[PDB]
Amino acid sequence: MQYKVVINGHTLKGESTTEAVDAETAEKAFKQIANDNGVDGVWTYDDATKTFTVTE
Repeated sequence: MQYKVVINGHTLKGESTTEAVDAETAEKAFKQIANDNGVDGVWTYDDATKTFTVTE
């Protein structure tokens, strides 16, 4: 399944996508991306669009 993270950061604004078997797998990948970029925000998940949002 095609999952996406929308990054609403103070400095970094954008999106990343990954193919994953489930949302738990995708989530762990997107949290590492946020960690790698120092993005520290609140996480929400929208399963209608398989999209995570992290909002700083």
